[PDB]
Amino acid sequence: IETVPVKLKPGMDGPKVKQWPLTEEKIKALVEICTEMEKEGKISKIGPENPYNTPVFAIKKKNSTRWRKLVDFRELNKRTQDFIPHPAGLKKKKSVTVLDVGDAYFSVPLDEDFRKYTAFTIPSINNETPGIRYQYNVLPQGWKGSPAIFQSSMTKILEPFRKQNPDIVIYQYMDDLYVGSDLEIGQHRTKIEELRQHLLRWGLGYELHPDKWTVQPIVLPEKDSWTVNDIQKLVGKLNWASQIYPGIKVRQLCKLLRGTKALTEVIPLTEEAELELAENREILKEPVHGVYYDPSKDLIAEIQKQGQGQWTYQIYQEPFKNLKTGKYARMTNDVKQLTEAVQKITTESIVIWGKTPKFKLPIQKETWETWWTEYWQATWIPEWEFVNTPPLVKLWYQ
Amino acid sequence: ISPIETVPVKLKPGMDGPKVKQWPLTEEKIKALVEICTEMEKEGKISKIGPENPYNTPVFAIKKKNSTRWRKLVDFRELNKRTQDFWEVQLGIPHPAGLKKKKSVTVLDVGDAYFSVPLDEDFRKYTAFTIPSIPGIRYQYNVLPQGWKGSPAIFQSSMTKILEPFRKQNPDIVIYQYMDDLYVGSDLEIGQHRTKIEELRQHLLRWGLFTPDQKHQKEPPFLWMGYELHPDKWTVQPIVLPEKDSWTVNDIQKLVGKLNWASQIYPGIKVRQLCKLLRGTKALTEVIPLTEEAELELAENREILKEPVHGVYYDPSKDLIAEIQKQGQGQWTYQIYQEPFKNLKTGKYARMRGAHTNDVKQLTEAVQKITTESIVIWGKTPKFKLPIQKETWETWWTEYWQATWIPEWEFVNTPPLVKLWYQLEKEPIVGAETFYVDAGYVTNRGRQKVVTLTDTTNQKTELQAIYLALQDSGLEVNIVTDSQYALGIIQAQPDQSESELVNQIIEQLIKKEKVYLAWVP
Ligand SMILES: CCN1c2cc([N+](=O)[O-])ccc2N(C)C(=O)c2cccnc21
Repeated sequence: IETVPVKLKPGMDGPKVKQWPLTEEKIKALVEICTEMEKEGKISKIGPENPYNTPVFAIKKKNSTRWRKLVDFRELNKRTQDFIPHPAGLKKKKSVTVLDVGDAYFSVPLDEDFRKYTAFTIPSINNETPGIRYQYNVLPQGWKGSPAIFQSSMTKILEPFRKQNPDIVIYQYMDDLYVGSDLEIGQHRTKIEELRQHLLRWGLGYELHPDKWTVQPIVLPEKDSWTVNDIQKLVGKLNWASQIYPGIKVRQLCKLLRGTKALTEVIPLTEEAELELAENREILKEPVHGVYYDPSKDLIAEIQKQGQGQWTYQIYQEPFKNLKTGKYARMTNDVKQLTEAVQKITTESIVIWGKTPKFKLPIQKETWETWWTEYWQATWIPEWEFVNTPPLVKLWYQ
Repeated sequence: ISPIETVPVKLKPGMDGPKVKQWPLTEEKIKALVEICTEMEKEGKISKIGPENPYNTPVFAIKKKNSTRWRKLVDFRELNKRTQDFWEVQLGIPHPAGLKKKKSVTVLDVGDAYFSVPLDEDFRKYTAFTIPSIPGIRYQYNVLPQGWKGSPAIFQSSMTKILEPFRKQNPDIVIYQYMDDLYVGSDLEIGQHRTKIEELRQHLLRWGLFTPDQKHQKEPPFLWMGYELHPDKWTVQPIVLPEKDSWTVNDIQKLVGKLNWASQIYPGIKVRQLCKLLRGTKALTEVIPLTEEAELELAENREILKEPVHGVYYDPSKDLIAEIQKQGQGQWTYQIYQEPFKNLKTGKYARMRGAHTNDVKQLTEAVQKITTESIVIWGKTPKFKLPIQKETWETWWTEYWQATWIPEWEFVNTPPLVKLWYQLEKEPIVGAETFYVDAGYVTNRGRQKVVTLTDTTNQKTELQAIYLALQDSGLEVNIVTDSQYALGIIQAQPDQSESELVNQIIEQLIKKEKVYLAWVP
């Protein structure tokens, strides 16, 4: 049909990302998948004159013996020109469902001159074979340009439904489609199933409950008798929280700490100390006022391993100015748990601010890079960096 | 020239073709060049060009290594500079262990077949050169220029396209590409193998690729990149340890390198003592006398290298089993085998990630390296056998802040087993003396000792205090400190470190019955 012209950001050039090694099973899947795609004119093999590259992966569908190709267009997207805002109401909805409409992009062809940039490669085992090279002919799944270009086509397909069911909220993000409503689950699932048929009419799983999302506040130990050690930790924890909630006072507590007392010694709290603690709890009872989301700022996410399958994350833009804080329990091994945690958070950031957060993961790169795909099921890949969690921060959460 | 689809070449954006002046040459050379050039035009490799072409590239005559006859050479450096980047691929070498056992392998010298592969029609003009008149003769390339940027990549792809059909109808054969060589293998009977080789040899000839007649061909084992490849076994090529009297610094380094190369198959190869010889080396020419330990290490290594060991090839039918052993502090030997104690590859791990660590964490890291390694060579993870107990693992695991995971493994009782020498108390010790450290300490029992260092760094002081605390306390100690640094380090339960102080502290920790470290502002 008509290939809308798309370019890179001024001066910028196509991506040249190295393909992370892959298990045979993964490769065979990507071989199978890409093959049928080549037959269908969706992708074509490329020659050595295409020096560009983007990593590809093979993940597993949610409850289905099928693999889904996952191209990591992150770098490309960051180099692609700029081009639906965000239903604030969505985060209030009782039930939201996510659908993978990525397949729609395959009906629209990508601007011939841009195609070379979507060059990806199926890696070979032990560098024995040159490797299979391909480039997209149509709008590629995962590319930021795809949703934008398919926006017009999409909107047209969305109004016989939107205006026929104004009670439904449909938000698109990359290859996903967030459909929220307040119909009791029985009805909700039906409306979803119906939208699917409605979509099939034009040739085109995960279910959330945002209304139930709550922010995990900073807590303090409530105990019978307080020991010197407990008081030390109480003070230390407060001293940290005082930077966010400056109304926190430690004075009276530190007084109880006067003298090199035995760590295990029980120290009765003076009324002034009891009350000071009482106040500190009240202050901590709610998130610091003034935390306002800024669209022009990156959404940062930090996670901490609490052990036994428990995890704590905080979404903020400016340090300590957390837009959200949440907890996570196993639903497994650290990596799996992590990947699930990451995905969950991302999904939330999307529903909330309509953007993906940048993660700071408590794990080694080689470890993550090796196993993350083994548990990943999302259609997008959030940005991530690896760090070393300071023992103090952990003790200050949960 | 060959009937293959030409690969479209283009110059890097906004750039013009090479306009480099031909640097004058000898008449005798000019004569030679004209002779070789005409020969090529006859073969359609190059064709004369008219004054229309303003591009030029320097050509010169050189004699082949050890022989008396001219050779034409073109300095495509500038054109290379101007040529677009090609997907030149990765610079990764396929480790032999990932190759399967073949009853027959044949290598074909695919050197000059380069010249058989055509050059992009609209690009040819850029490859212009000129042999000066002692009525000038201007030429350009019609095929892939030797020494040109896109020659290797384009050749590789073209080669793959040519082989693809043959590979398709002959899935019993295995043709593997690698530079100017074409390694071919199969489990076919010798006689039939020779035929397939001929069928392939001529399959290339059909496309125009000049190949070597089986008569004048290289015979196994193949000396391939430091290795020695037999159709059913491999090993590193003859590694001979010099029997010197005086060892130069450079020499020790060369030696150490060789030794490491062997470690990938030869178990027990150690270089620690040799490495030590390098401490304070003022010159690559300096001579360092071997220490008795180094003498022993060199001799021992020498012995191991005196019995031609051989690595096994990969068998997709058998599982990959990886085993790990602690060779020394920080050194971990490992070997991956398929059939009971008959490895495809072996290796060592010493990568100390961090200034302070513990065996468990180090073992983990070793496991990861291997896992990565296995996926690279065999595209699959090996079932690990580890000298650690599920318990010990689980303990450190659940309590460490960093997330981690180890692929399917089984405990193996082959000491030394990796363990945790000391564990800090989760709650303060009742009846244990309390030490308030900041360089000196004060205890709840009045005891206080404060002194002054002389070289210490702010952070070094903090640990000195805790060390003191440990040193003067009883079996159970409660230590309070403000240094999140020392605290964190000690909370990491390190058993080894680069700083002598930390190790001393670790020693103390190991000797204590109960230790509880506490942090305060
Ligand atoms: C023909 C395959 N061949 C082989 C393959 C290879 N590769 O894939 O990178 C590299 C070298 C190589 N050579 C030289 C062999 O002799 C060999 C030996 C055993 C099995 N395949 C061998």
